[PDB]
Amino acid sequence: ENVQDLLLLDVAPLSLGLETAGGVMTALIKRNSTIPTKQTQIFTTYSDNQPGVLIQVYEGERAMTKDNNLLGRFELSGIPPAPRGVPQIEVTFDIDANGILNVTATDKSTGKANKITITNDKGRLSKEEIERMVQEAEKYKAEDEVQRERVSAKNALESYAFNMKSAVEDEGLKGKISEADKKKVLDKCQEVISWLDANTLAEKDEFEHKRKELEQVCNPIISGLYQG
Amino acid sequence: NRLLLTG
Repeated sequence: ENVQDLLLLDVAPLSLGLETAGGVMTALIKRNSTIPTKQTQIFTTYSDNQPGVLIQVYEGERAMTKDNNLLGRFELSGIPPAPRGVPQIEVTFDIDANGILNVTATDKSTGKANKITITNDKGRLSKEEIERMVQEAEKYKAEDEVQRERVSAKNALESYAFNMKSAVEDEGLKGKISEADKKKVLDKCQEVISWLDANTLAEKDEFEHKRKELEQVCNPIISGLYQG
Repeated sequence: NRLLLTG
């Protein structure tokens, strides 16, 4: 009933996903997942007032999209002007029984959507090519994880700076934070942002050190809002 | 967490 399906259901020979900020391969369907299947994940915008998102569909097991196979691209436009992290974009990867992939992106504000259809692996890749991709991925796992963690740390630092700035500029925190503390926060945030813009190829420990620097300024101030 | 998409 449920174990006899293990032999009857076909599987996805390669992980399928899309490019997220930093050139990261974000998989929505993992290699060896049974098909037909549907996986959904919600994403947001990278920059302030971003008018749309570029959905870049990749296949492969490596951490960075440049080291995987590009399947296609489409844009979802019409996003209302909003700060980074505000719009919610629902992305769905759907594989039918014939291995055909439909990738859909939907704006949660309007339900506005766009999509792309991609043929199965059998008509694009040889078993040799697929196995090769898997092999190469296994061979370079540690390196790939280093890269992934690097980008993760960068995104975390940038998001933290933007969120701190947003927090202290929010009208809700007017009078909760002193103007002086607000100035401390904003100054440190601007310094961190300049650093980020000037150091695109920085490593994990550098990003982390910088985030800790920002935290040294911000944490006692935010913590003070919640004191007994 | 929310992951980010460029335009």
